[PDB]
Amino acid sequence: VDRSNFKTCDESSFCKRQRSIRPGLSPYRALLDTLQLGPDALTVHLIHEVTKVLLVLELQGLQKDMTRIRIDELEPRRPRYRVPDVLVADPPTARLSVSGRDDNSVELTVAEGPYKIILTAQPFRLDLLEDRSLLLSVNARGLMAFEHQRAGAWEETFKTHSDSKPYGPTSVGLDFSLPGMEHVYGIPEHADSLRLKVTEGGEPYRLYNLDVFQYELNNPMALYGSVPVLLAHSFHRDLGIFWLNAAETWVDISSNTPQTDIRWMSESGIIDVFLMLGPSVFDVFRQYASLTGTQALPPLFSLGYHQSRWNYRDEADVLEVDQGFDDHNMPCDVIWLDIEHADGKRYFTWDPTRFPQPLNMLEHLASKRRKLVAIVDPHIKVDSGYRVHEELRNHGLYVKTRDGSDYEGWCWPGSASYPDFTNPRMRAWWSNMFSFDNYEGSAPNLYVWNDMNEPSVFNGPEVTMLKDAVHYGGWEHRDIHNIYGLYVHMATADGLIQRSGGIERPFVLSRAFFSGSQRFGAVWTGDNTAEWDHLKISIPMCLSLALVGLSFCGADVGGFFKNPEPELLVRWYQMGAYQPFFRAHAHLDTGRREPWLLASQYQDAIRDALFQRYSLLPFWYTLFYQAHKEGFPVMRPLWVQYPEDMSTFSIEDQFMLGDALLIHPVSDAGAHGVQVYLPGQEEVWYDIQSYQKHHGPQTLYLPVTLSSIPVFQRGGTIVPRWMRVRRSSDCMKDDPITLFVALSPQGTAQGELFLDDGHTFNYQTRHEFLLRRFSFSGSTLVSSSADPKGHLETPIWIERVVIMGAGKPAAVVLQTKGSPESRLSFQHDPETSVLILRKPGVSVASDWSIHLR
Amino acid sequence: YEESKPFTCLDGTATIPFDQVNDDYCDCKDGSDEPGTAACPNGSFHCTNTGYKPLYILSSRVNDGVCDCCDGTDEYNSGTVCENTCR
Ligand SMILES: COCCCCCCCCCN[C@H]1C[C@](O)(CO)[C@@H](O)[C@H](O)[C@H]1O
Ligand SMILES: [Ca+2]
Ligand SMILES: [Ca+2]
Repeated sequence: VDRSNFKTCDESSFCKRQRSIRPGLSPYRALLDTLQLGPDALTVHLIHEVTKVLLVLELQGLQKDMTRIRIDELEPRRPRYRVPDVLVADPPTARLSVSGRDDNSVELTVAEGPYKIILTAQPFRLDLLEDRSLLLSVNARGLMAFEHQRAGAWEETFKTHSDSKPYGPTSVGLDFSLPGMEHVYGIPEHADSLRLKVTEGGEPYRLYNLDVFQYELNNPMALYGSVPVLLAHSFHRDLGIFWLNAAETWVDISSNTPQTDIRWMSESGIIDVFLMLGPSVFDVFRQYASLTGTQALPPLFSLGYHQSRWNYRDEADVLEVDQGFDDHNMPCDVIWLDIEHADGKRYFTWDPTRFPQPLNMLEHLASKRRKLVAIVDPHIKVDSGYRVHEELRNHGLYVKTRDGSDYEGWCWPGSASYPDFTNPRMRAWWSNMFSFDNYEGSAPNLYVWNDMNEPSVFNGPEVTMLKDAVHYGGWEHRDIHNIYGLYVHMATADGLIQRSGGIERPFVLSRAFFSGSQRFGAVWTGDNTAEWDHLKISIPMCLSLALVGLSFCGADVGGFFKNPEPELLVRWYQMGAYQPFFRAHAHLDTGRREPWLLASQYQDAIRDALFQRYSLLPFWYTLFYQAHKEGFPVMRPLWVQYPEDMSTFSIEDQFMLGDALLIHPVSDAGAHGVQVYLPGQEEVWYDIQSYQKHHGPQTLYLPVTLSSIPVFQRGGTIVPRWMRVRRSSDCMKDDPITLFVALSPQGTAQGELFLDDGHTFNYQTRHEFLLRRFSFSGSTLVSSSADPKGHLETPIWIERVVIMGAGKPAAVVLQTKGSPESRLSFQHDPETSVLILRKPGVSVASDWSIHLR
Repeated sequence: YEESKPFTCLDGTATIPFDQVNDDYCDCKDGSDEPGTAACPNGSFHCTNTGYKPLYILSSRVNDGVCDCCDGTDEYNSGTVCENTCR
């Protein structure tokens, strides 16, 4: 495979320098005479004992039990980069106190305890404790390295590309020790296993947004996005490390009583790291969310099914695809237009022959209550007849080279320039370009796909921009690389909001991403391949993104490259139906694979998967509201829900949605069954197809057929469904709800439901929403408000209750505030212990209770 | 005074009271108790369509906001007003 066009660590000169420093006695030491306790931080000088370089450590305790460590030069020749726009706020601090000291150490207490930080002077070292329990150490292996800005370490070439490297060696690095941790996770994006591997005998994990053609599986090469967040889990605690650096970064992981050591090595910027002390993984989720924000609440339609390919050829094709879904009784919310819809890959334009009347095409889709997504990439064709290019050139908004000319590289339209999305004036220009007057042919049901925003540069080093290109404020491209795509995502999402006057929630899919990208929409795992192992790896890839806050994740259903055999396509639909971002997509040269083109047995299996997804939309929507409000991931590893079950710490052929559904999709050709691990002491699980109850913990052998999607509902949960599947989610969002109550062994259950208009910010600006709590105990099901601030005018009502694990009552009695007591009819299956309550008929906005007598 | 009589599911299977016909809840395995609503997954809605050909549509397209019949009668309580287009 052709990987010589991507640097290994040995070919990255700063990585080679850093990684050659091996564990030993650190030359850095803290000058305790310089110690100062301030309003927000402790500052103390550090010195390299041999070079006498002076650094400043800024140490802070933060509210929510986190620590921030920043290290910069005391007297720098010029400022180092500090990552902007990723933190949503200046983190609230807690007061540090000197609570102990000797000749070689100072002990600090965060607020009034229980967290303590021991600063050792010689050699420099930090220890983080809760009371007397050591949580984590910093520089314990003496791997700290800080190359100060001096007056291929300098000028450097790779392949035929030359980096002038005008500032010389400036790389920074630091190691962390996690006593008691044997399992670490995160730092996407890699086509690798959920539990991260030791790097001792190979390459570090690389974080550098890059476009890797036909990327392969189980390897640590950098892919399109970079989230520098690592989670550590043991039976006893959870911790997170957030390395806030936007430059090329390499991560070494080593194991050693059990202990995992983590080392970060970055090309430039300062050392800026957050330690998130848990103790539970949900505490870590909250800690990280307070720093970088939460998943933007998707408009409801974007949680439906998306039909895409490169490329639908013209307006007639799009309308034939739209009509095909209806003629074959298959739901779909969005049809996508890839780059061939534009005029020669000039974005914001339309091909004058194949898309001459885009407003009319959009009106036809609106009459079917469907949406369209158009692709808009950040490379702008160098073309004096192209108004976008002329405006950006005339206003000086392009990334520049050192000699002051606009950077020019190669992409889809041929020669192209790259707007400087780090410049706030450029982002404002971009957002205004999405106004309905500027983006001619767009309409409120047209949303956006940002691709190639690493940025991809076909004739650039590693298929990206030169390191020494120059951005706003004079920063080099090497300084900002990993947030370029995030800025594209951000400016596009703001454009869709602004064009509506601030009312409509955006939908933007982005390929490249960074910490904070969850605020701006969805991501996907790029150009996968139509093969069974790529189907399998979608779970650990989206799980690794979920753990670091990017909940709106998916992979191309069917695979982007090559033609999937029909059985694989069926299994990929079933897999994708239970993943957050659900889009079929395909390469230009693949055969057409709209789902009604297959033989009827495959069509029926795919239709069944689509129906299951649409029915679960109220559940998906509520999980995403909880992600938006709390920072909790939608798709979850089993170990997040069972932190003490060590046999779950590596599982990646199964996952949870919230705490209620466990999914084990079939991912092998010709499979006759699957082995489902059902966790939980005293837990029960219900097969949602057969209603068969199963106790945990066990590995259940479950026979499957082509139409099987192994899904289990956990005892103690209530899942809301729309059982009336229609052609799109807009058609369903006023329909009645069916509640699926899965009884715990104690005869209890609980769940939530969020409802709003499905597409605006009115839930936030006007508190126009409902959050209901449904709870079952004794023999009574009760609906109450989980947030009284929310009211909503809605016709949604409760048409049905399905209770699993219940005996046959003598009578069923409904009480609603404002109504007389009513009697409900019911059906009971003694074989399955399933109770169906007929037509409660009560508004979802009303308090009510149902009693089984 | 003498009272009236109930409804019987076309597939046999069941017999339900008269007031559970078109009561917006599916009581019949073949969907026959809900010819005029969206309540049954296998039901059908009949569009008389005077001036053109009569048409059956899926029950799921009754009051879905989309005009499925030229006479517009599938949309009677959805906020979509369908003009008669049977020409
Ligand atoms: C014979 O083919 C003509 C030239 C071959 C070039 C092959 C390089 C394919 C990889 C491109 N990936 C992109 C761009 C994209 O293909 C179009 O925008 C999207 O579909 C996709 O999702 C995204 O990741
Ligand atoms: Ca009925
Ligand atoms: Ca209709």
